[PDB]
Amino acid sequence: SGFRKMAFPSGKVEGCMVQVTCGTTTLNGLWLDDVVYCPRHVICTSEDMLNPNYEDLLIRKSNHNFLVQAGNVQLRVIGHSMQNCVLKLKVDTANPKTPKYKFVRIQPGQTFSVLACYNGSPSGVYQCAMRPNFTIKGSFLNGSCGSVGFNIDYDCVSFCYMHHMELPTGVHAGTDLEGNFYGPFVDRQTAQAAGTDTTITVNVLAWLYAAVINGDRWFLNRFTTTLNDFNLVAMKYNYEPLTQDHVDILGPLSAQTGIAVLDMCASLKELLQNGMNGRTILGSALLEDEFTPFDVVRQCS
Amino acid sequence: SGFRKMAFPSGKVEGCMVQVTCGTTTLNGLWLDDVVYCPRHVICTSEDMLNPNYEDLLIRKSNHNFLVQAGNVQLRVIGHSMQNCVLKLKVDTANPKTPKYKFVRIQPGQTFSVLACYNGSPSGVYQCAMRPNFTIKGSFLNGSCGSVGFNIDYDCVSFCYMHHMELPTGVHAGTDLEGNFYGPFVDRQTAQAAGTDTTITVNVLAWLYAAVINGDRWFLNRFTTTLNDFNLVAMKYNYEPLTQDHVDILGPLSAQTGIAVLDMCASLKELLQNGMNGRTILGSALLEDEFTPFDVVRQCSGVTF
Ligand SMILES: *[C@H]([C@H](C[C@H]1CCCO1)NC(=O)[C@H](CC(C)C)NC(=O)[C@H](Cc1ccc(F)cc1)NC(=O)OCc1ccccc1)[C@@H]1CCOC1=O
Ligand SMILES: *[C@H]([C@H](C[C@H]1CCCO1)NC(=O)[C@H](CC(C)C)NC(=O)[C@H](Cc1ccc(F)cc1)NC(=O)OCc1ccccc1)[C@@H]1CCOC1=O
Ligand SMILES: [Cl-]
Repeated sequence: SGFRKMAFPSGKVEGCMVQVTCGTTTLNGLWLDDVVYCPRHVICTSEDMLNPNYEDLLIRKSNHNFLVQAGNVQLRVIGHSMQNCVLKLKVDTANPKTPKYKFVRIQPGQTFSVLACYNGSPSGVYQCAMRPNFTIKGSFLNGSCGSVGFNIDYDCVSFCYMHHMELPTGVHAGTDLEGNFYGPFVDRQTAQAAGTDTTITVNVLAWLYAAVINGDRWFLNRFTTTLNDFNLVAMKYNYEPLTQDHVDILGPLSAQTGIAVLDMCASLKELLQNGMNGRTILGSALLEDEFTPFDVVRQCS
Repeated sequence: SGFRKMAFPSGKVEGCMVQVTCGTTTLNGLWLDDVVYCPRHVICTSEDMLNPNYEDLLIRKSNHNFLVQAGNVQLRVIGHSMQNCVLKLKVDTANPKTPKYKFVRIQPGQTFSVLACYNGSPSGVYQCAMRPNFTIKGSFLNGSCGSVGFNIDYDCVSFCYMHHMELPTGVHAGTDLEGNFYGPFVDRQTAQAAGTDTTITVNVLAWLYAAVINGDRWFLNRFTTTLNDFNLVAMKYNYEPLTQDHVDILGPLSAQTGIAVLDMCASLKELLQNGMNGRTILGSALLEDEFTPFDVVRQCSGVTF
């Protein structure tokens, strides 16, 4: 028993992390096979940060303008291209530590592990979720760009996030590993703001199911709700709409606990109305929304 | 910016995890140099559960009674011995992925990363604190015994915890890597309970400093307190006493934020007496106590390993 913010073991990703330098900019890259992936803004100058033309900046680079260090060894760059907002540097050595891997673009509400890195070296690992407004609430300092987010469900690393920017509210934006930003953000320092964030309702319900699996029932009640009525109430607390897809996804947890999904929805409605009245759920005094239904099954069974 | 419950990168420890089987019991072992460490109760039967005589149970075992698998490779056990509550299996091959390491016993209030493993395979990593009552609030399922906890200093892994058991409240107990239990627990299935827990005051203060560094300031006030006066409040609310050592350790954070410890203590006292009045701090509605002062410095300054 127990329930923790549990990341994937980071070793398979640690072996891929390198340092990339161009000009006076140093950040992290991801060395997979003979390709190093990193944010294209490594080629930005101090005067290129508002309206860089990355095509024009890149055509002026030679392979030797990119310094790539893997531990104490310099990797020789033998080619480069850009794919959306990511730079792909061909190197003359395939990484002998490359794990089985794929690139996946995730949807809001999905969770993943982040390996925060500086100068190509890992500093720590933590769990994150893609927020409904397409930001992530990470923990990142200067030099952390190029750090990646990933899952490792079945010995295969699924890379889903690479870190590019910090908005003034202290939250973070980045791309998938094909270089497409999550959300409407651009890799320019022009003023940008995330939409109002909302709570990931299906994840809160998954976590309430985890609480019952771990033996806690105090928040249940004798009521049910229609899906329509639940959504009318929940949206008044800035919760995301719950879809029939979400209801279907919660079927397994509902089956394991004997609590119908719409009965859990009635419990959540009352929790929003009442608060926790000095109690806690799974060690929290708030409704946690960064555990997916899949995460709960992974950790509780 | 931002602040997360952050574990150490686990790669150095993943390469040490193996599966150990004796009879019908399978659990995890830690393979370092030419020794595999695991809980001594791996030699227990379903009828040795309650009142085992480990000295007696171990004499009947031969090296081949212990099946050690590292991935798909079976390691040949060439000797065995027991140190306190841990079994040491000497194998004929040194682990080529052995990192720089040492065994360290931690103190209550100190934090560490847990690598949860099943069948010798690492499955997840998370950060824990050793509670004042010497339990840890882990997340563990069947087959997780022998999972380990660790810190990293400067490329040196400090192993501090091995998982042994789950108590009826769902919290967990284990040993250091020399087989000494943390807390008043024994490795047999007799009735046992965790004592009343308390809150790690110095860690709460560290986390309040992290909040201030991240722009959360609503709880600051003009007041200061004395160590004596605060500890009277601390005792009243089941908080651990604050010592001068704790004040000294928070010194860096006091200087960096401009809030003296006893200044922050007045903030904490008010939070205890009044609560948080509907507000949150760093995304929590509770006073968080599983970040040490060093954890806050490490995360907010970007230390790497
Ligand atoms: C990674 C770094 C992100 C790190 C820094 C702290 C945690 O994450 N990336 C950058 O700094 C980005 C570089 C550009 C893409 C060229 N820029 C940003 O993240 C900026 C930071 C910023 C914020 C506010 C400012 F007024 C000026 C700069 N974010 C940004 O521009 O948001 C848009 C915006 C909103 C509102 C007003 C103005 C702008 C790095 C970079 C180099 O090496 C690394 O590791
Ligand atoms: C590891 C496993 C611990 C795992 C199990 C879930 C998460 O952690 N270890 C064991 O099961 C221990 C084996 C003994 C040391 C011989 N036993 C316990 O942990 C017991 C389980 C238990 C819990 C609650 C109970 F009510 C009864 C039994 N804990 C315990 O003994 O608590 C004391 C007690 C209190 C009240 C009544 C009776 C006893 C393992 C085991 C084998 O392989 C693994 O991975
Ligand atoms: Cl997804």
